[PDB]
Amino acid sequence: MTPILAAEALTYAFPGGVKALDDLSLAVPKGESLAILGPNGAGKSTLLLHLNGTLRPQSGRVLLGGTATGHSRKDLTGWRRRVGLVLQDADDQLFATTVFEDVSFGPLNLGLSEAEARARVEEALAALSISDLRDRPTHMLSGGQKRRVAIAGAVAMRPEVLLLDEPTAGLDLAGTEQLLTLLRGLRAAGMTLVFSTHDVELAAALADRVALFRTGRVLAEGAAEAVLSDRATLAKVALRPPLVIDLALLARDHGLLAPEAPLPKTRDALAAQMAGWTRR
Amino acid sequence: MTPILAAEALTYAFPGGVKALDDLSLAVPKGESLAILGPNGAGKSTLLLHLNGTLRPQSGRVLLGGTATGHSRKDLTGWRRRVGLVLQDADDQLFATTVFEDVSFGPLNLGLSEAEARARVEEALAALSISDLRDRPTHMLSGGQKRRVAIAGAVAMRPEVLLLDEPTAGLDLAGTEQLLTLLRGLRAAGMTLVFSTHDVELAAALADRVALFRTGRVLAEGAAEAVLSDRATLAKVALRPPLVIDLALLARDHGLLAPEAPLPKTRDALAAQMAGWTRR
Amino acid sequence: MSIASIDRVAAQGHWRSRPLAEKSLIGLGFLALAVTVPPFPGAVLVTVAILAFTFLGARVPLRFWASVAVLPLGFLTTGAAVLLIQIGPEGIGLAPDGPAKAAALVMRATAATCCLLFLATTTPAADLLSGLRRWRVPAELIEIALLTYRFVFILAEEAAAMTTAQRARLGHATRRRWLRSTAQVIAALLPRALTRARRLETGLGARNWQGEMRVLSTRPPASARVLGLILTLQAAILAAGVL
Amino acid sequence: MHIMEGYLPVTHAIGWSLAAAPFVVAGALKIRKIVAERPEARMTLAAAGAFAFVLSALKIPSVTGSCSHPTGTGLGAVVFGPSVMAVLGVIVLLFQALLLAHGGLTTLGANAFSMAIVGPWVAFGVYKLAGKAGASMAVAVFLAAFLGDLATYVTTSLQLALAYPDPASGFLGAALKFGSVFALTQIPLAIAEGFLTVIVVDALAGK
Repeated sequence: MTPILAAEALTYAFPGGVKALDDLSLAVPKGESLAILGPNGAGKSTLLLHLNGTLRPQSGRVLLGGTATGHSRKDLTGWRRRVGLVLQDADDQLFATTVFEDVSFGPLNLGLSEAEARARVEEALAALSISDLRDRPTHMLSGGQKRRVAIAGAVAMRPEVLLLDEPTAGLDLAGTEQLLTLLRGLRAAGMTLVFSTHDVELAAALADRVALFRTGRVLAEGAAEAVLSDRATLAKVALRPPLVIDLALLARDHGLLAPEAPLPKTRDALAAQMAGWTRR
Repeated sequence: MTPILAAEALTYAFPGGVKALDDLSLAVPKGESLAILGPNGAGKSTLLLHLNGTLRPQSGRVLLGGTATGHSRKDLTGWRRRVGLVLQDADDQLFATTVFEDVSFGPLNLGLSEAEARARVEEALAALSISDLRDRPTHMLSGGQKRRVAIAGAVAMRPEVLLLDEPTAGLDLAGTEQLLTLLRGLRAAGMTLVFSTHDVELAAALADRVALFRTGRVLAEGAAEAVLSDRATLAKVALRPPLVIDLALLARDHGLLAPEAPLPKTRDALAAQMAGWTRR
Repeated sequence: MSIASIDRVAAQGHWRSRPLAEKSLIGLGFLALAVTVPPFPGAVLVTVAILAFTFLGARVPLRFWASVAVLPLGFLTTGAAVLLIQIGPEGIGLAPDGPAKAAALVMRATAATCCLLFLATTTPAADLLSGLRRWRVPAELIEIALLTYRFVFILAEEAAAMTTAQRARLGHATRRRWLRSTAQVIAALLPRALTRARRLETGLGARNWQGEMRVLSTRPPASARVLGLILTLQAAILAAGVL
Repeated sequence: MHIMEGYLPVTHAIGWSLAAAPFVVAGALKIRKIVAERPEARMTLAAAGAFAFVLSALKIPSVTGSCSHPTGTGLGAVVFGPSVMAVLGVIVLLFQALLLAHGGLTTLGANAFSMAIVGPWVAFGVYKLAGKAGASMAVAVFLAAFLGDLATYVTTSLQLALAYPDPASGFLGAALKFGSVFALTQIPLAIAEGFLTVIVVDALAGK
């Protein structure tokens, strides 16, 4: 199955000199959740900005549906119609004045009619449970509500792929759980999610596949199960496993947990293993 | 009169309407670090603005040496000299092109000569391990170093208490671990830190005392281990215990820990006691 | 903060959703009257008219309205007394129709100031800017205007948080320090506004074009019916006041 | 500062709107020119206007015993030179009317003429004259802000005078009257504003 989205040999340097993306290759299978995991400054965001056509690379190419993307204004429209992007700071993509008006913007830019735009806005607001916010002035929104207005704004265009830059940033637990539910729903309607984060916990909750990122390079890539337990490989991008598995592997080091089996992934499963411990 | 800083019966509504702070009392012991834990929108930042005189309450008061603060400019000067403030976003704090220039602002403001102030600056940059950044224009600094210049500017006035609003916001793991180091270093030199957050694992790694916040009210207050082990009360502000503390508490019920034993709170302390555990 | 004060009332208010054309003929209609109709019978009619709509129609919190309705009073007493005092040959004394003209200025002015306060507290500025669409004013001038209004609140909170920082250190100790402190905030605000503009440029691109910013409102159309009703209650008051 | 709402009769109100309109249309046209050439000038223009507004709302201590808000006439003129200002001046004025109660809509027009137009035009002339006569950046900027301000306050005080000629003395009479009474607040303002905008341009160059 050709990837619905792919990077081949991507190289990008700022007009400073340093290379943000370094001979990068990545494939996004259709329908799955892909975390781009890695520390601050690894150029994960720079990679997202390529994948929706905002940035041109020095070398390499972005493949859409198996076809090399172009740069006609007609070409670039379908690239944005099909690959959506949500920046970290929602205020960088709301120019707004009200929530409804802000979400209307995308549809109108796709050559859609008002009636079609107005319908797209309703679908979007519904899909993100902010329909009652339809007329709230955008500056009078919480941080979380602003991230939900920004996603509603992207999904009003109907992308196949939604790119999310650090989507949980700044959120409390409750806020994280609501967003996770809404994201999972979008994955459920067959939307492909690619998100970048330095939070292994976000990757743990939302990702099917994981790509370890460091200094403009994909360092490793595999099933979320495989990557998030690789204590050794995570160590090289300055990360640790999700807290449950890390403590479970802390239990394994001291021999409390047998090896070659059953790493606890949920917290309660980890508590369940404490019953075997005794003391010395 | 032993507390170095205290809030008593604090009531504040913005001249809008909602009570940001609602009959709030909180106490900070000298030399200790106090996490003010609670979800978003609980008025944590609003509390910090009272603790340095930025905002006046409608009712209630702030006490310094065990003595109530006033709101004269002679009082507010002595108040802010002793309680420094570090906002969430460093871009809201720095104005000078030059780093040395910005860290200078505080000390010069006190009345220091220029040599004394220069000396203060040098001490401040040292404490945040950015002494090499001394002459860089502030605008071309990474996010993290901008954050150290911001704190540097605050510790240069040598406050008795340092207030930090959401200090790890935006930091990855390494950045959180590094920031923590400088924070302990500040405290090891005898300062009092109060950080507000909504991350309970951050509360576990850095706090002596923890105060749970809900809608402008302290819901519980005490030793971090006491508060951060209250699975039921944490639940009422939409939180859960920090996994090390949670498990360490299960070890205490299951007897793997001594009644006497403090209680670990950290992987370091959790692992050290896993060294005396023995089945499997 | 004080920037957002009037703006939230017109954001959160009972008449928020009422049609712009209806609100804006009340406001700009009576306002037109207040400046044209001779003061005594004229301005008093408008004042009670508009004070009705601000309280009969919308229900603007009056404590709030008071706070906003005062500052004018200060600039105002001054004019009234200047009209009352006379200057020339013999020097400085009491003018002939001083109280006549002072009273007339105070009346014409508070009536107009109530009309303005009506728009500001019931209809958001953005909506009014949009209402410029049906006048001939070009789309890019409206768009710049809407986006400015949006930038105002982002910058206002940045200005606020910046004045707090300065204060947290001792930027406001001596008047000397205070003037210079405000100055550094201003100079540091501008690069922040410009980088905001560049970043938005990128952000809006994720949805196709940056510039050319067409947005769909949810404003209801009203009725040629009550605009019929409003249009010569404003010619009712119009001539009962010009007699 | 501004002439409040309905402080001016309809004939003077329209008169000032007509007198300001040619300059306002001038700047409007330049803007539409740069926006077609550079579409992102929508954003940067909106940033320039919002900046102009927020600073005009900040808190400045006076030379005298009052308290005032800066009136970025000089600054805007020196940083966003004048045609553009006539146009964003109109915008800043509108929001000051609709957001702060400060302006006036019937007086927007009278106000547009002095602060926007005139205010920038003096500040800019004075900026370039001082410079070419050898003034350092700091002194040029101070004469720009101080005389620019002073000019809006002279213009405003005449417009009022035109509207309210005193019975004994004529326009001349009222000019002296409005002029001397508003001097009590405004010349300390014009001076402090001068101090203010210097420190900004300084800091700005530094950045």
